[PDB]
Amino acid sequence: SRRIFSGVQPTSDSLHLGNALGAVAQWVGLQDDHDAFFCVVDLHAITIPQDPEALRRRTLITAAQYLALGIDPGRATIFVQSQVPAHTQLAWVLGCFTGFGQASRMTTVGLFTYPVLQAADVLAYDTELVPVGEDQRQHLELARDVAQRFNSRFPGTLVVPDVLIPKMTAKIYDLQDPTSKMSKSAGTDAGLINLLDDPALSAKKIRSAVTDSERDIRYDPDVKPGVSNLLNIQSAVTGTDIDVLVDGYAGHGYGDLKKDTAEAVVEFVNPIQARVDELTADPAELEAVLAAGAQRAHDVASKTVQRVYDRLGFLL
Amino acid sequence: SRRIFSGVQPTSDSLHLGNALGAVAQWVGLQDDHDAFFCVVDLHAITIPQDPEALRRRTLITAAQYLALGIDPGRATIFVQSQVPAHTQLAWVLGCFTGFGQASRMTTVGLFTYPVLQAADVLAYDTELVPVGEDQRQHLELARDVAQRFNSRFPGTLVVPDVLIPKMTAKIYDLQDPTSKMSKSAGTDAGLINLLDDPALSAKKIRSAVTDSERDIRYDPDVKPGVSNLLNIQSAVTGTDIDVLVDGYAGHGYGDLKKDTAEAVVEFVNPIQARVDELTADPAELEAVLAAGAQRAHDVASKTVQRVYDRLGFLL
Repeated sequence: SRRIFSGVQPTSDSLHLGNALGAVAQWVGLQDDHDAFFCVVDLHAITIPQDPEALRRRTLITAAQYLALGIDPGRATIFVQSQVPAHTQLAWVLGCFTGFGQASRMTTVGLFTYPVLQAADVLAYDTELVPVGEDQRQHLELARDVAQRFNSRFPGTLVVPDVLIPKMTAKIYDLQDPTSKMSKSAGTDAGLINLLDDPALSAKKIRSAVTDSERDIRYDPDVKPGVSNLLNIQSAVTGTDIDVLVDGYAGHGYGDLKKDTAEAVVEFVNPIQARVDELTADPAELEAVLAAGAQRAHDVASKTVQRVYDRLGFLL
Repeated sequence: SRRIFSGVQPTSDSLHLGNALGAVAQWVGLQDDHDAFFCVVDLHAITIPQDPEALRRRTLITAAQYLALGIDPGRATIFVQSQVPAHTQLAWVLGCFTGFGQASRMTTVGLFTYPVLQAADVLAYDTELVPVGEDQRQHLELARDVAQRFNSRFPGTLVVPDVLIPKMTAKIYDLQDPTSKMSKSAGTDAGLINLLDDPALSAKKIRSAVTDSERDIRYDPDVKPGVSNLLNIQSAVTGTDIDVLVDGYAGHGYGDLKKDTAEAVVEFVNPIQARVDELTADPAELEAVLAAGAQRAHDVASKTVQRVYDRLGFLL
């Protein structure tokens, strides 16, 4: 069954290249031979104030981007976190097995406890493997630790998930500060590429990318971060290996690298936007997928909850 | 409708006189003209490690004590907290609106966040009034504060509950240290009266109660705590006012006060134990009450959750 689980918060109008190439692309590669649950984690979004109309719209558009990036509702389950009560039930239980300092080392209560709800999200589905960036790994180790601690009291109750770190070419960096992960956290969106942004706008950002002064196209993330990061992106978006690109770039300057990467990104995001636009305009397809997904997610997660509750001694 | 909500944790084999006279007796007095929900809050119990078999047994026996103390399943809803998923769903939402310091001023995550789940327990039922001792009031003020804060963003979503403080003759103190609330927290159970303990054992504890050196039967909680506390108990258990007892005690010594209170307590707990014993031996009656209660609790609380979710902007 090789069950996997992952998700993204519906906190903006668009995923960026970090999400698409460093998470969803991994999901797409897994869904053929793994039983996959892909979640829009709206409960996590409200740890900061959310506009209600935008929250609902972004929930749908995050799911739509999953489909547009190749997530296949005939092979995977896509669902909205808040529609499955078991997430919060398990999160309460898991919080009772999570040390306070353990969570402090990870402000409102929700901001403090959301790693525990993240653990719940995964453990609720008997998840065997979780694709995650090496920088959001520490949250998963908490999930693994709490699961092991619960299982030591109550043997065999929870699956302890393995961490799936993507290839290093899945790490995408900010184009204006390429020592930093591409993140919505950036000052401006000048170094960030949103999937659903005007493709010409994103191309301009790529042409503007900070490089170095060596004028040597060579992959070395910690000596040439901007040059290396541009190589990551072009490879990940076209499929061409970094070897083939670097060899085809001997003698070339950085201008050639920027133009090519921009063009490849443009050809990447254009079909995505077409699919999202159709899923937004005709929303019955998406809502059917999310409804089927919630029903199947509920069927799995509620049994996990009943098993956990049974072991704790709750009256059923 | 005048809806009320209250509950007790199933953390021991017996409620004590503090619970029976300072909480459940208030509930019994309310259930005739208030729509009442009385909860066995098993989710709170697992903030400390629980033996599974004991947890299940105490859940049932806490409900049985509700019935034996006069809670009427034809007039009130009695249910087990863990059986109603909405408690944890609302608790997650409320935690996102609860300041960290606000909860710190109230260790595992569960120990830290349980005031938020307590707020959820109440607010989930559109509770108009909560009976509580003046010493567990501060938890309810958090519930009221979080409700007001949520309602300021989302007007009219949650009922803000009024606090029902019982008469001061509902405060029951430890018999060995009568400056302290009767609490399971005591060093020994020497100063604590469990409802289901051997009645002769409880009588002995009352005869042993710490008094004073004045040899004057007079109600004054902060000058004569042991003498006053014994007067509380005898009154609350027989219905006789403290005036009638104190006047009938002029010229009397403390020995007479102790004997009388012990006898009255014995006549109080004997019928309770008979009812609990029958509810334990024939458990189908109790389980039917809890099943009906969970169904009605779910019907109310899930609508509160859907309303809260709708206002936040979650996709339904």
